[PDB]
Amino acid sequence: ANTQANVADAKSRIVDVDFAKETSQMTKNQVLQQTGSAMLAQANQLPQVALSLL
Amino acid sequence: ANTQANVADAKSRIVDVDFAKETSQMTKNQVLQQTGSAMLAQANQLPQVALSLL
Repeated sequence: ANTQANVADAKSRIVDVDFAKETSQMTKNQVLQQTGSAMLAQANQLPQVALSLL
Repeated sequence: ANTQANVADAKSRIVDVDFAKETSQMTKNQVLQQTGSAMLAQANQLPQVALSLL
C-alpha cells in the first residue's frame, strides 16, 4: 500500500496536466487570436491606395 | 488442590485479557476512526480548485 501511493505520486508528476499553467496559456492564445484576426482584416485593405492614385 | 490453584493462576496470566487496557485501546481507535473519516471526506474535495481556475 505504501509503495502504491508513492508510485502513483511519481506517475502523476509526469503524466497529469497543471491547471494553473494551462489556463494561463489558453487565455494568452485567446487574446492573440483576436489581435491577429483584427490585424489580418486590416492588412487585406492595403491594395486600395491604388484606387486613390487612379 | 493447591497445585491446581497455582497452575490456573499461571495460565490466566498468559491467556486472559486485561479489561482496563483493552477498553482504553478500544476508545482510542474509536476516536481515530471518526477523525480519519472526517479527514478523508475533506480530502476527496481537492480537485475542485480546477473548476475555480476554469
